[PDB]
Amino acid sequence: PNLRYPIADVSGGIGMSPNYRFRQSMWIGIVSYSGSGLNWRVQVNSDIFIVNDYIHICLPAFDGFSIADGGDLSLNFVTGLLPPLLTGDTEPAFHNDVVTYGAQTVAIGLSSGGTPQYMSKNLWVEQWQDGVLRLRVEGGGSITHSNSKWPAMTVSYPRSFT
Amino acid sequence: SPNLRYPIADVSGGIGMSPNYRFRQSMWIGIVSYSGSGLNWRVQVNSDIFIVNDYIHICLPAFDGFSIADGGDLSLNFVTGLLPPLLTGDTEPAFHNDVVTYGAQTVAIGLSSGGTPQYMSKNLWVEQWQDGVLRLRVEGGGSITHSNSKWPAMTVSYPRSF
Amino acid sequence: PNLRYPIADVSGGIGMSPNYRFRQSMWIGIVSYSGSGLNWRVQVNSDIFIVNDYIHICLPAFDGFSIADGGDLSLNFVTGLLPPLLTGDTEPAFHNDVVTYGAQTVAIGLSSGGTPQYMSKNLWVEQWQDGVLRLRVEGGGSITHSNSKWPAMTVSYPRSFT
Ligand SMILES: [Mg+2]
Repeated sequence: PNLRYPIADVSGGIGMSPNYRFRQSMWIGIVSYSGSGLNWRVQVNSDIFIVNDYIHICLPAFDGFSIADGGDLSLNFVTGLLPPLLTGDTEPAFHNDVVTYGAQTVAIGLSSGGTPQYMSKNLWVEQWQDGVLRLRVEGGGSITHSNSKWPAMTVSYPRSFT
Repeated sequence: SPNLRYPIADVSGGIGMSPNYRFRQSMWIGIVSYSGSGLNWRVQVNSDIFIVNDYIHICLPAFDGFSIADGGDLSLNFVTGLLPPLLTGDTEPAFHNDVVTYGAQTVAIGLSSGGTPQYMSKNLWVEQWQDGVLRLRVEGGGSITHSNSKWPAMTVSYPRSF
Repeated sequence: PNLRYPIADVSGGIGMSPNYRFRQSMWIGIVSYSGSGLNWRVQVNSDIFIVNDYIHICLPAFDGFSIADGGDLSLNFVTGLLPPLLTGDTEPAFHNDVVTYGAQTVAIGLSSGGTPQYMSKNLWVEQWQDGVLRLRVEGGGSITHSNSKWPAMTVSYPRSFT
């Protein structure tokens, strides 16, 4: 009775819960783009890894339509999480604070049917709100285009525990 | 308890993990300085800091600077600007003042002379912390003639000394 | 008490093993590229950091030969790890599962001796098998080239504890 997760009984002694150390799950769900009046969505099947106090969302490559210079990519965790994971388990340790967390470069191929031109855009975790994770995608300039080829992207942040 | 050692701690009467170890948020409002090949400038930024388990994350926002070299150093002066009770020493890496190539990543920097930026794909990493100044190396990707630089948001992470 | 790593005796109390919190080592070893009939290898000296349930492999910049549009970059951990680290210490928590983990942008300079053109490629941890870590490198298009200039790249993933 004397132990509190992530401290746990490990082979009759005091150890660290294996579940805290590593948990794998999956999100089959919708990624939505919105920017300067452009809107579209695509389905992705993504692995999720939860390791110590961090969650990692491993988005695969996907194809979308036009994007703006700056815009938002939103992951809807309200549906699609593999049980027993719940929407609440994707809440950041900074809750619904607005942040600039895990900012990275992502190269997106812009085209209108032909050979894509790759733009180096800037992506970060901005805000989680009621199960929707909003990622800012901006910078790198733009070209006229009708289609976007997105790379595989890993999105990571510290996960709520209270 | 006298018989527990941080980060192990009393958590609602039992043996648990200190919440402060699991998540601690702070802020740095301070000076980022660029130096390369005789070029020198500085800019003030507001940045969230998140300490999670044995890692520190410094979430730099987008900022604008002046000319950069093919290779150069970006320095974050943590001697001042940290929100109390966080102290300069709390930013020291677990590798102390070793010279490293840690967390190497792509950073796209927009170079211009006032007009539309050309983005160069540069290579950034944590190289050395010394006396409260974190030095990041920024090199590669080639260059153009320019007088202004548009820097992306960049998250700087590394293992924190204990 | 009966303590189970990473829970350990510290200073007479129940604490967290310093070994679990931070360990620094090195891999001096052979990185091999394979793609579309192209094959070559390079030697690298890389720092390794193990921090909580993560390993970080800090590859330095290196020069290679021709790459394909898509290919594998493989790290041979069977030899080259600094004692007391062993090959098994590099096994992922997802063991030998095929994954798309830690996907990121990497800019590689392609040339035939002259001025490099930088391609934004997409790199991820794909599979560890019998001491060999296989990273996928694809996307971003290509040009005709005989030489590749690779940036410093840090690759990280959760490490097995079983
Ligand atoms: Mg293959």
